[PDB]
Amino acid sequence: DKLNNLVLFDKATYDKLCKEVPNYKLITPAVVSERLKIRGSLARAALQELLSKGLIKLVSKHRAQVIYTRNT
Amino acid sequence: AAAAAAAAAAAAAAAAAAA
Amino acid sequence: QSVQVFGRKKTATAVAHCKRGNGLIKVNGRPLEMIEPRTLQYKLLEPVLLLGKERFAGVDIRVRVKGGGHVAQIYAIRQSISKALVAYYQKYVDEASKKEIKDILIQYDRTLLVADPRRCESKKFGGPGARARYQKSYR
Amino acid sequence: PGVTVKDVNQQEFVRALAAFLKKSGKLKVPEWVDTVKLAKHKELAPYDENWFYTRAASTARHLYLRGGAGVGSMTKIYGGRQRNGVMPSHFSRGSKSVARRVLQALEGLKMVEKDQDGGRKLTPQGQRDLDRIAGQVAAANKKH
Amino acid sequence: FTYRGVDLDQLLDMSYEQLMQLYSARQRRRLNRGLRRKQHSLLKRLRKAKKEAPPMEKPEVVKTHLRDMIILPEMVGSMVGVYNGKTFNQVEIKPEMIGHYLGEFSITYKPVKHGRPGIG
Amino acid sequence: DIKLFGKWSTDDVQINDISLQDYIAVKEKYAKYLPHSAGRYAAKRFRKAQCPIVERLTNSMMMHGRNNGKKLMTVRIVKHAFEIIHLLTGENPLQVLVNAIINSGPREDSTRIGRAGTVRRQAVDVSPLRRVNQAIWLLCTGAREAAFRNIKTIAECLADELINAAKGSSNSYAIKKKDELERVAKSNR
Amino acid sequence: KVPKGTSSYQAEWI
Amino acid sequence: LVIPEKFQHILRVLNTNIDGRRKIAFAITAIKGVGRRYAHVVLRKADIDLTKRAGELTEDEVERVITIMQNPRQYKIPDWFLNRQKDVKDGKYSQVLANGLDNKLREDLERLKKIRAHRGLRHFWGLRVRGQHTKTTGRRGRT
Amino acid sequence: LFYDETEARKYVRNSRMIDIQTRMAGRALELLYLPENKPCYLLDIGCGTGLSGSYLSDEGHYWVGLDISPAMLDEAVDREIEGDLLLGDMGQGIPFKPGTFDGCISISAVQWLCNANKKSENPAKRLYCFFASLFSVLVRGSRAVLQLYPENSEQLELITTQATKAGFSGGMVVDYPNSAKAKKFYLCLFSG
RNA sequence: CCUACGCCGGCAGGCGCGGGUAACCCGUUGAACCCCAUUCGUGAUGGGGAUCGGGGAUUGCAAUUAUUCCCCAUGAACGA
Repeated sequence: DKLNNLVLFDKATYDKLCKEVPNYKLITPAVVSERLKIRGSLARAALQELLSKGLIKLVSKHRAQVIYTRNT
Repeated sequence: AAAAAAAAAAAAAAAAAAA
Repeated sequence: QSVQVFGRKKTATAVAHCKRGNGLIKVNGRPLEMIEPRTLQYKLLEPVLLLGKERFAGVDIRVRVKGGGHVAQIYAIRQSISKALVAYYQKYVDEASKKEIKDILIQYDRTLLVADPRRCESKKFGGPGARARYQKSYR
Repeated sequence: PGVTVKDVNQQEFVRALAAFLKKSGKLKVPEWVDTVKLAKHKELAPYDENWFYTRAASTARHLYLRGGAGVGSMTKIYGGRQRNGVMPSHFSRGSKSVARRVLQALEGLKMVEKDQDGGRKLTPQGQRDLDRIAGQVAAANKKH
Repeated sequence: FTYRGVDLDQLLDMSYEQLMQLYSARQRRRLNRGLRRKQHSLLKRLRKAKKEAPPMEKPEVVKTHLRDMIILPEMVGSMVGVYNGKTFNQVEIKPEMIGHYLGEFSITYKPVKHGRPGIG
Repeated sequence: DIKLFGKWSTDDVQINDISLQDYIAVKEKYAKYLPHSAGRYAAKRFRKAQCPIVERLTNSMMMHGRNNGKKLMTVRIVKHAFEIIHLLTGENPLQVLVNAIINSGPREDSTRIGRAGTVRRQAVDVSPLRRVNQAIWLLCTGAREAAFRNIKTIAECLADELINAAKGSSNSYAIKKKDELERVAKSNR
Repeated sequence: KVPKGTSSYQAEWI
Repeated sequence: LVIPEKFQHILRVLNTNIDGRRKIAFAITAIKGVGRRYAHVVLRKADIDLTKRAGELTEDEVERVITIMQNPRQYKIPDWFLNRQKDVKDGKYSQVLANGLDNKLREDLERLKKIRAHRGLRHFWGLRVRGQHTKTTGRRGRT
Repeated sequence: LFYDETEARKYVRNSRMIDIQTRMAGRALELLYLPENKPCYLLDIGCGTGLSGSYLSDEGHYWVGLDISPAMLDEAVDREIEGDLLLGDMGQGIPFKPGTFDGCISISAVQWLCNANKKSENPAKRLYCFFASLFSVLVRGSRAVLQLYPENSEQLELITTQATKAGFSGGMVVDYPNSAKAKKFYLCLFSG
């Protein structure tokens, strides 16, 4: 049925997005979007924030596919 | 030289078209 | 002191003018990274990455491109650069290293130095193009 | 080794030339900047609040790429794919008045010169400026 | 009644030049093109038929072919037969139709009200 | 030397099945920088056995109607998919691709033999080249129908289905249809 | 409420 | 982004429930009488960044949006983005929104019924108006 | 196996499928002279999601539906049917006592008896098993009307021959037969 | 009548000014997809734009049964 994913952050949503993301082996806005009920716009802006957090490596960067990677 | 090169290229193109 | 050759796909013509130079590769005044179908850059980089840039040491390579589409022009530039280096080493250097680089290119891919045998052909009357024809109805 | 505008990534050059026209600040800006599309063959408004600036930059650069192109040729460059509803798409051209008055506004900065040849081309001031900013983005390329 | 912020006495006292901004695109278009002599003569017959009527009475209906006539507001109050191929339909020109044609008031065909298929 | 996409290695790649060992050409002189070859390979018979494997995964991915000339979207989907597999595993993803094609093609196949009205099938052996092509078509189809309506990019879908079939999941549509034809093979015989 | 002017034609459109 | 704490999960602008979590440049389109281009040329003069959503706003932004939205000439939304250019009554270049939109559609239909024109009887009967080729159509919605 | 949940849903929710199945079911009922103008008890054979069975309910009939597909039956569950739905392979037989039903109807289903995939009896055996049991479970003078899609004339002749050997008499009605896009074959039979 | 160029039109279009009775002038026939960034984030949603209400401009003796084009607003069906 409805894939009305969460448009903005929440308490526990950010408690997983600041925390669980650098332990994935693969950080993709579709994957982060898909596991925690988040729109790809929201996860896309959040992953550019994770560039601004400096935790997470940026490997690939394209039009619609921007690949992030957990560090070490 | 550049002009000459350009001319040559044009000629080649023409030839190709003919072919 | 100069060699003047070309490369030809469907409509794309690539005029190559090479001589003794500095390693200069201009494609109507732009490098081999500044062509927007950029993934095919690697195909566009196949004359350098297969042969090594040390063999492109002192050669001026001017490229002037006509007609075609973007992918056809990329394969035409690839074509013309490979034929230009081979024709330069044949006319001005030995037969042996030219033959060797010919054997490096062809056994990788023959399409690098030979032309393509087919084009968007003309039409014999009776349809949209040459092969498929118009459609009808029954009953 | 006088650097060439053609020897740079062109869209990073467009973004930097937009920033250069933003830092200049002097230009006769029209009033339909916040109203219009580029032409009939698009649907929605542009998201850029400075879309006039970056289009002026790209228009100056397309004048740099060839001289002998009038407003109708500037209309013809900025074309695209009109979707005719359920009827199939076609090529549709730019807007005359907007591209004409972009050329007019940059003509105000002595960067666009009318010739005897009917069209409009770049000024020698213009090619000096574009080669300066070309060296700026060339140092932004081969030294970054 | 009011049209475009202008009243009926205001319209009927307004000149022929100033009408030509108060209309639709096609209507200002045609009034720019300028009317024909046939429609001038039809408006003249309308003047004669609207004037000679008794003051209690509505004017005598004038029948006409010209479906492509702009309904001028000067025609309001008359009765006009409009020819749709077969039958002059007699319309009282009310002031609500000053921006339309006569041709829409005599509806030309008969509405399709289906039957049933036989051998299809 | 020659590495895929500038970086990816091919000399580590190993074939398991001898029965499919020649009909995938990846190892030594069929490694190229890009899948975009743009030469003829359907010239005559079996000349699409000596074309590269990633070129086959590319050219069998513009399959659907609206994508039917847009090969550059396909090669960036291939590039993003190899990068996603290289993140989720760490190994050379070409080994994952070879292990996915090997573990997915059918082994017996049913063919209607009789007349037009005698559907009395007979489960026969699978040709190796058709095993290759059936495997590639199943992997592309699992990438298609699991990426019709989702948030996932089709590169992610292809990469995850290639992972799941490389390990033989119950999740891969390709392994599901392989098991289906292998179970139909049990029935017709 | 058929008008006194018009025919049965437009009245069948009514 | 951030977590905006004044987030109305329901908006109510001009008798319309608006899904306030939607993008601001696409949630104003949800009411009748405002499309996509029009709300954009509103927001370019309503001085709100497109990056935000529709539930991230201040009511001061809401009241200046509705202020510009009911006063379209005074805030440089000139006379071609308007829903109605020249009305039958006043000819006033003016935007018309949802309740008044259905009201003025009903007004024009009642007028053309009262006019006894070629359009008005079509609109009373609920048929095609622009002269269509119905030799194969007229399928869904006819009984 | 042929259907799944996705495909059963897409078939039953398609408006074009609904309209054609409804037209053919109403045509089959018109050809069914035994329920036509009569109350009756019915067996719907290859009932699917109950698109044919709903239209039996419209004329006041009580019915049992047989289908081999779980997903077609599961989609039928949510459609407020009044008939009894049974998961069953028609080629193994009709599992009711002698003389149970006034009539039987089948829309778009019996051509599957020419298919040899599901089971390891010959289609010829399953076809005989279907018609012989179908004759038995029907009352005396009962009727069977089957709309079906034959691949060729040999399939039509085989179906006719098996029905004939089982004790049925009647014939074939072919509606619109000059359009092989829109033509429809109806088998119209009666028992002894 | 094919147009270039300039001026005036938020968009369709006007006004002035040449070449071209023609591989020349339009013409280097400067296109679309494609690409690179932005936004959207799987729902009838910004997909689909039908179905209409206001206007605006051309074509023409003549646009009313919408000629065509443009600008708002309307947003049904459609889940392969």
